[PDB]
Amino acid sequence: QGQLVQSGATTTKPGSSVKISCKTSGYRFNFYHINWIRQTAGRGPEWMGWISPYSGDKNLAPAFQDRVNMTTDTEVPVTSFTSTGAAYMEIRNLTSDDTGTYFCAKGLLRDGSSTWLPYLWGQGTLLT
Amino acid sequence: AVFLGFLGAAGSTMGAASMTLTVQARNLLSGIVHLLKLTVWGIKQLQARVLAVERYLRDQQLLGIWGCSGKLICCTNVPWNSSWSNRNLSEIWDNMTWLQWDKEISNYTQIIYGLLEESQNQQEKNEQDLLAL
Amino acid sequence: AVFLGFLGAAGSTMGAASMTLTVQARNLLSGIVHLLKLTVWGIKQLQARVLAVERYLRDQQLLGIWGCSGKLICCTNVPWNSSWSNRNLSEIWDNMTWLQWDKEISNYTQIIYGLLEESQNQQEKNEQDLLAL
Amino acid sequence: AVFLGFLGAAGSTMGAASMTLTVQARNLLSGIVHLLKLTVWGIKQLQARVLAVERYLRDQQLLGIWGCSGKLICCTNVPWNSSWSNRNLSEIWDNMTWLQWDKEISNYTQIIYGLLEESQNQQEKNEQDLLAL
Amino acid sequence: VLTQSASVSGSLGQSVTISCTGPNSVCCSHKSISWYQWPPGRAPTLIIYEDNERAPGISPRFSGYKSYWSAYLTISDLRPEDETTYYCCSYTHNSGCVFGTGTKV
Ligand SMILES: *[C@@H]1O[C@H](CO)[C@@H](O[C@@H]2O[C@H](CO)[C@@H](O[C@@H]3O[C@H](CO[C@H]4O[C@H](CO)[C@@H](O)[C@H](O[C@H]5O[C@H](CO)[C@@H](O)[C@H](O)[C@@H]5O)[C@@H]4O)[C@@H](O)[C@H](O[C@H]4O[C@H](CO)[C@@H](O)[C@H](O)[C@@H]4O)[C@@H]3O)[C@H](O)[C@H]2NC(C)=O)[C@H](O)[C@H]1NC(C)=O
Ligand SMILES: *[C@@H]1O[C@H](CO)[C@@H](O[C@@H]2O[C@H](CO)[C@@H](O[C@@H]3O[C@H](CO[C@H]4O[C@H](CO)[C@@H](O)[C@H](O[C@H]5O[C@H](CO)[C@@H](O)[C@H](O)[C@@H]5O)[C@@H]4O)[C@@H](O)[C@H](O[C@H]4O[C@H](CO)[C@@H](O)[C@H](O)[C@@H]4O)[C@@H]3O)[C@H](O)[C@H]2NC(C)=O)[C@H](O)[C@H]1NC(C)=O
Ligand SMILES: *[C@@H]1O[C@H](CO)[C@@H](O[C@@H]2O[C@H](CO)[C@@H](O[C@@H]3O[C@H](CO[C@H]4O[C@H](CO)[C@@H](O)[C@H](O[C@H]5O[C@H](CO)[C@@H](O)[C@H](O)[C@@H]5O)[C@@H]4O)[C@@H](O)[C@H](O[C@H]4O[C@H](CO)[C@@H](O)[C@H](O)[C@@H]4O)[C@@H]3O)[C@H](O)[C@H]2NC(C)=O)[C@H](O)[C@H]1NC(C)=O
Ligand SMILES: *[C@@H]1O[C@H](CO)[C@@H](O)[C@H](O)[C@H]1NC(C)=O
Ligand SMILES: *[C@@H]1O[C@H](CO)[C@@H](O)[C@H](O)[C@H]1NC(C)=O
Ligand SMILES: *[C@@H]1O[C@H](CO)[C@@H](O)[C@H](O)[C@H]1NC(C)=O
Ligand SMILES: *[C@@H]1O[C@H](CO)[C@@H](O)[C@H](O)[C@H]1NC(C)=O
Ligand SMILES: *[C@@H]1O[C@H](CO)[C@@H](O)[C@H](O)[C@H]1NC(C)=O
Ligand SMILES: *[C@@H]1O[C@H](CO)[C@@H](O)[C@H](O)[C@H]1NC(C)=O
Ligand SMILES: *[C@@H]1O[C@H](CO)[C@@H](O)[C@H](O)[C@H]1NC(C)=O
Ligand SMILES: *[C@@H]1O[C@H](CO)[C@@H](O)[C@H](O)[C@H]1NC(C)=O
Repeated sequence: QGQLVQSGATTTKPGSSVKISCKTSGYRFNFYHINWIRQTAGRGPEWMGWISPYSGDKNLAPAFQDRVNMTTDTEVPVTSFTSTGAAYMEIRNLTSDDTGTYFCAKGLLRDGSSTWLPYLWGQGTLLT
Repeated sequence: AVFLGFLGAAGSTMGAASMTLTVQARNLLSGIVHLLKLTVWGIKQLQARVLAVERYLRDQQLLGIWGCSGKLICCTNVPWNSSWSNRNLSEIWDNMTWLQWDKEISNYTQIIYGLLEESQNQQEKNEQDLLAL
Repeated sequence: AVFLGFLGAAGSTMGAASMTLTVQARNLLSGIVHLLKLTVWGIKQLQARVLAVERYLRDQQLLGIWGCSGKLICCTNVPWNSSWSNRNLSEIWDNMTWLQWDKEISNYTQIIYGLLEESQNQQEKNEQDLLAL
Repeated sequence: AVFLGFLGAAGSTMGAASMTLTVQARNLLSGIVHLLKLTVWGIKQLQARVLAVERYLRDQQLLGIWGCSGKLICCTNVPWNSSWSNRNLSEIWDNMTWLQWDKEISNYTQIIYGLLEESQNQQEKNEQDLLAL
Repeated sequence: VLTQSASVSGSLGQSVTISCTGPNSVCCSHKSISWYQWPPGRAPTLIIYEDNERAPGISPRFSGYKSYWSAYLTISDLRPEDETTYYCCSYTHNSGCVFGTGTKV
C-alpha cells in the first residue's frame, strides 16, 4: 500500500514563496526518500530533488540549488511497519514562469541502485 | 566496519541482515544462563538451562533433515511456488526486513518445511544409487 | 501415495522402510514432552525432557565420528565381513524387516561401530595430507 | 598396535596425539553419568547429566560456525599469523604436547576463533553466489 | 537533452517501440534508464527501471532494452488505456532523474 495526500491548489503571484505539503500513510515514512517533481507546461518534466526522511540528507538539481528548501518532520509510529510522515516544499526567488502541477513521490527500494527512484506518487497540486 | 551487534540489523533489509548471521547464531546457546541447588532461583536457572538446549536442538534437527547441517546459508532444490510470495528478488532483499517477511510467509512455512524434508530424503537416495557403481 | 506414519513400515521389508526414514527421524526429539514446578508430575516431565535430548545426542555423536553427520543414508569404506551375515542383497532388502535384521546382526554391531569409527579418523587424516599441497 | 586409552597420549607429541582423536571424542558425552528422584544423590546426578550435554553442545556449535561440523580434523582459510607462534612445523608436531601448546597459544585463542567464524560466513556467502548461475 | 521519439502509434494487438538517447552526458552505458507512463496532469506510473526491470504488477507486455547508445521501450499487445505520454529518465545510484523530452503513443 501507500498514500501521499498533497496540499491544496495554492494561487499566488510572483515574488512570493509557497509551501507544499505531502502527508504519507500505509508505510514506514523513514525507509524511503521523498522526491519532488514538477510538470510545467512550457518545459519537460523536471526532477527537483529528494530528501531522506531518516538521515535528513537532501539532494536536488542545480536548477534549484539555492532556491528550494526541502524539509520533513519526524514520523509517528502507527504499527511496527506503518507510520505517518510529512514533507515540505518551498521556493525562494519565485516568479510566474514556475507555474504548473507539483507532485510528491516516495522512493522505490531501501537499497540497491534505484533506492530513491520516485515510485509511488501523490495526486498533485495546481499552482499560480 | 559496521558490526551492529546481536539482532542489530533486525530492522535492516533482508539482504543486509543476511550478511551478519553469525551474530545471531552464536547467541543461541550461551547468554549467562556450579552446584545444583533447588532453591527458588536454582529451579529457575535449571529450567533456563534445559530450555535453551531444547530449542537449539530442534532447529539443528530441522537443518539436519533438510541437508543443511552446519550451514548458515544453504541452497536447496525446492522451487519457489509463487503462491507463497509473488514478490520479486529486488523488492525482497533490498526492501523487506526479515520480520515483515516472516509475517507474510508464515502461512506456508509448514508447507516449505515438508518439501525441503522430502527433497533431502530423495536426494540421499539418489546419491546412494550413483555410488552403487 | 502411501505415508504409513511413524513406525508405519516396521513390518515392511528393509528396502521399503528405508525410503521413509524421515518419518522416524523427526519424532526423535518432539513428541509433546512453561514454569518448572517440581511437583510429582513436574519432576516426571523434566526427566522426560532431559532423557530425549540425551538419547538423541548419543546417536548424533556416533553419526559424527563415522563421518555421517546430517545423513539419513551414508555410505562407508568398511567392507561387509560375511561372518556378520552371509545373506545376499535381495534376500535382505526384499525379504527381511529391520527388526528381524537387527536381531541377527546384533552380536557384531559393536565390531561394526569400531571399524566405522577408525575408517573415518584415517579418512580425515588422508584428506589433510592431500590438501597439504 | 598402541591404543593408549582415553587421554593416553596427553604427554605425547602433538603429531602423535593427533592420530588418536576419536579416543577422546567418544568419552565427551558418555561416562556412566531410571526414575528421577530428587534425593541428595539424585539432584547431583541430574546436574551431571545436564552439564555434559551443555559443554558438549558448546563445542559442536563452534565447529558449526567454523564450517567444521562432524570433523575431527578440518582445514581452514585463516592464515597463521606468526605473532601467535613463530615456532616451526617440526618443532611443534614432533616436539610439543597439546598441553604445553595450549599454554602458549592461549592468549590468541579468542582472536583465532573470530577469524575462523567470519571466514566461514564469507565462504558460505561465496558458495551461494557461485551457485546463482 | 535526452531525446525521445517524436510520436508514433499502433493498433490493438500490435506493438510499439519508443526510443530514448542522448550524448555521453546522460546516456547510456554508465547510466540506468527508467520508463514512466505519465498521463498529462495526473499521477504518473513506473513501468521499468534499471534499463529493463518492470515495477511490481506491471504487465509483461511492457519491455525494456538498452543499446550502448540508445534505450528502448517496447509495448506489446496494445490496449485502450495505452493512449498516454511516456517519458524516459536517466539516473545513477546517487543522483536525480534526468527526464526525457516525451513521446505520444
Ligand atoms: C535504516 O533504514 C534507513 C532507511 O531505509 C536506511 O537508510 C538507507 O540505507 C540505504 C542502504 O544502506 C541507502 O541506499 C544507498 O543510497 C546511497 C545514496 O546516498 C549517497 O548519495 C548522497 C547524495 O548524493 C550522499 O549525500 C551520501 O554521501 C554521504 O552523505 C550522507 C549524509 O547523511 C551520509 O549519511 C552517507 O552515509 C554518506 O556518507 C551517499 O553517499 C547510494 O550511494 C547507495 O548505493 C550504493 O550502494 C548500493 C548497496 O547498498 C549499491 O547497490 C549501489 O550500486 C551503490 O554502490 C545506496 O543505494 C539509503 O540512501 C538510506 N536512506 C534512505 C533510504 O532514506 C538505513 O541504512 C537503515 N539502517 C539499518 C541499520 O537498518
Ligand atoms: C505386509 O506384508 C505383505 C506380505 O509380504 C506385503 O504384501 C506383499 O507386498 C509385495 C510388495 O509390496 C508384493 O510384491 C509385488 O507383487 C506384485 C504382484 O501382484 C500383482 O499381480 C496380481 C496378480 O496378477 C494382481 O492381482 C495385483 O493387482 C492388484 O490386485 C490386488 C488384489 O488384492 C491388489 O492387492 C494389488 O495391490 C493390485 O492393486 C498386482 O498388481 C508385483 O506386481 C510387484 O512387482 C512390481 O513391483 C516390484 C517392486 O515392489 C518391482 O520390483 C517389479 O519389477 C514389479 O514392477 C511385487 O513383486 C506381494 O505380492 C505382496 N503379497 C504377498 C507377498 O503375499 C505387504 O506389502 C506388507 N505391507 C506392509 C505395510 O508392510
Ligand atoms: C614419552 O616420551 C619419550 C621421550 O620423548 C618418548 O620416547 C621417544 O619417542 C620417539 C618417538 O616415539 C623416539 O624417536 C624415535 O627414535 C628411534 C630411534 O630408536 C631406534 O634406534 C635405537 C638405537 O639404534 C634402537 O635401539 C631402537 O630399537 C629398539 O630398542 C629400544 C630399546 O629400549 C626400544 O625401546 C625401541 O622401541 C626399539 O624397539 C629404535 O629402533 C627412530 O627409529 C624413530 O625414527 C623412525 O620413526 C619416525 C617416526 O616416529 C620417522 O620419522 C623416522 O623416519 C624413522 O622411521 C624415532 O625418531 C625417541 O627415540 C624416544 N626416546 C627419547 C626421545 O628419548 C615416548 O615415545 C613418549 N611416549 C608417550 C606415550 O608419550
Ligand atoms: C528551511 O526552513 C527552516 C524553517 O524552520 C529553516 O530553519 C531552515 O534554515 C531552512 N533551510 C535552509 C537551508 O535555510
Ligand atoms: C503451488 O502449490 C499449490 C498448493 O499449495 C499447488 O496446487 C500448485 O500446483 C503449486 N504450484 C507450483 C507451480 O508448484
Ligand atoms: C517493500 O515492502 C513493503 C512491505 O509491505 C511493500 O508494501 C512494498 O510494496 C515493497 N516495495 C516495493 C517497491 O515493492
Ligand atoms: C494466512 O491465513 C490467515 C487465516 O485467517 C489469512 O487471514 C491470511 O490472509 C493468510 N495470509 C497469507 C499470506 O496467506
Ligand atoms: C572377519 O572378522 C574376523 C574377526 O571377527 C576376522 O578374523 C576375519 O579376518 C574377517 N574377515 C574378513 C574377510 O575381513
Ligand atoms: C550371538 O551370541 C549368542 C551368545 O549366546 C549366541 O547364542 C548367538 O547364536 C549369537 N548370534 C549370532 C548371529 O552370532
Ligand atoms: C597479526 O595480528 C596483528 C594484530 O593481532 C595485526 O596487526 C597484524 O597485521 C597481523 N599480521 C598478519 C601477517 O596477518
Ligand atoms: C599472555 O598474556 C599475559 C598477560 O599477563 C602475558 O604475561 C603473557 O606473556 C602472554 N603470553 C603470550 C604467549 O602472549
